[PDB]
Amino acid sequence: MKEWQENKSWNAHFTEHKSQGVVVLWNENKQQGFTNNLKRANQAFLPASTFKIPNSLIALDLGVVKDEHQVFKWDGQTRDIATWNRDHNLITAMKYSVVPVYQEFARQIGEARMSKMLHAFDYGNEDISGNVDSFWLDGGIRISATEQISFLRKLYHNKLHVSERSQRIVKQAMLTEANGDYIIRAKTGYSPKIGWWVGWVELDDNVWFFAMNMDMPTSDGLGLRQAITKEVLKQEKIIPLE
Amino acid sequence: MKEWQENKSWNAHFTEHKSQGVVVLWNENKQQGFTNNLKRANQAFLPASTFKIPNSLIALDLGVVKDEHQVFKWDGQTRDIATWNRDHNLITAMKYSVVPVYQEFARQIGEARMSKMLHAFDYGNEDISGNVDSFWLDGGIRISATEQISFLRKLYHNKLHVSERSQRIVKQAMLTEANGDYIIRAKTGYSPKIGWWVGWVELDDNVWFFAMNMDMPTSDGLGLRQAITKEVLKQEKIIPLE
Repeated sequence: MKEWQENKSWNAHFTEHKSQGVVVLWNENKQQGFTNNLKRANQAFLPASTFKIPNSLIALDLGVVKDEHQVFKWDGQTRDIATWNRDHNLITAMKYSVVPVYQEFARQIGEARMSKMLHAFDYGNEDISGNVDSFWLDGGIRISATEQISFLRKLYHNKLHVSERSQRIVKQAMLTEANGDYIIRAKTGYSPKIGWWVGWVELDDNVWFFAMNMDMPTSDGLGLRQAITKEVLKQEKIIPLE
Repeated sequence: MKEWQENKSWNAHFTEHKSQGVVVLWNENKQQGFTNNLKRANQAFLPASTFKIPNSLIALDLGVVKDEHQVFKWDGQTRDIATWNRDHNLITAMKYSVVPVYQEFARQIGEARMSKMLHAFDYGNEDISGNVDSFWLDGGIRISATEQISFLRKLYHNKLHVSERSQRIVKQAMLTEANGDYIIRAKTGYSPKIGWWVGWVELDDNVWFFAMNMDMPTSDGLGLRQAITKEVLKQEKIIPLE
C-alpha cells in the first residue's frame, strides 16, 4: 500500500505566482506522500528533459558513456543555447541539459534497447515508433509526478536493473545544490506547455523525494519550477528559511 | 617534475584575519601549483580529521563499512560535541568528524592493514605509531599540504589502490558545497595548534585542488579555514564574487 495526503494549502504557492501545477513530496523514513493535488499528481505528461535521467543510466549501462569524464565533441552546429556550442561530458551535458548530446546517446542505444530498458525501469507508458531522438517531448512517452518519485526512489536505493556504478554516476551528474543543511540531486525539464523539477533532498537523517510539474504557456517562468518547490520545502520545514 | 609558484600576495588574506598559515592550490589542467609559502606548504603536521579521508577508504575497502548508509549506533555516552550523540552513517560521520565512529573503524582495520594501506597510498610519513585508534589524534602521523594534494589527486582520478566504488563513496561523503558555479569536496581538520581544509573545487572545464592549514591557538577561528581559502579562490577567479 502507498500513503498519500492531499495538502491544498500548497496551492497558494502556485496562485501567488499566477501559475498552476503540482508539487509531490515523499518522506522516505515515514513512507508517506504529500501533494497539493492528487488528481494532477497522477496525471501523465511528457518528461521533456527529465528524460535525461533514464537516458544517462541506459547509455552508461550499455557502454555508450564510458564514465562521467568522456568527452562528447560539439557537432559544429551553432544553436541558440550558447553552452551547447562546445564539448561536454556527462556532468556538464546534464547541467546545461545539452539535448544534441542526448539525441546522440538515444541513437546509439536504439529504440529496441531503449524500450526494453524503460520497461525494466517501469518508467511511464512508452510508444516509441521512429522517433528515438525526440520521444521524451513527442510524445512518445508520458510519466506522472508520482511515477517520477517511484523511479527516483529506485535510483536512490541502487535498485534499478543496471549496475550500482551506473546509478552512482547518474546520481553524481544529478548534483544540483549542496550546503551544510541539505543536498539536492535533481533534473529540470521543459517542453511546450509543461515545466518539471524532479529529484530529492538529502538530509542527515532522511531523504525527501520531489516531483513537480507546472503549466508553461511560454518559456518565461522557468525559475518558478525550483522557486515553487523550495517554497513548499520551506513551508514543510525540510529546508531552512533564507 | 612538479611546477610551483610562490605568490606572497595571498599572505594579506592571513594578515587581514590576524592569522598565519598556508594555502596550496593545484591547477589540474595546467599541472601547476600555487602557494603563498613554499616552506610551510611542505611542512608536515598531524592530519587530525583530514585523516577521515584515508580512514574511510580503508574501512570501505576491507568491508568494515558496507556502504554510505550503514548505521553506526550511538553508544549512549554523552560527549561534548552535540552532533556525536546520535547514530551516524559514513556521510554524517564525515560531516560531523565523529571521532568514536572512526576509532571503531580503526580498531576493526587493525595496525597491520592500516600501515600497509597508508604505504600503498603514499600518505604522508606513513607512521601509525602508536595506538591504532588515536595515532591521528595524538600520534606520529604527519602530512604536508603538498602531500595532501598528491593524495587527493589520486583519489579524484580513482588511482588509489582500493576499488573504484570505495573512492566514489568517499568522494560522495566529502561533498561540502555545490551550486551552478562549482562543486567543493573537502575535509576540515582540527587538533590543538593546527586547523586544516583539504579538497578540491570542480568546475565545468577544470579541477582546482587545495590544501590549507593555519595556526589555531584555540578552537575560536575555525571559520577562517574555509573563509581564507575562499578569499584566495576568489582572488584567483576560480570561484565568483558573492
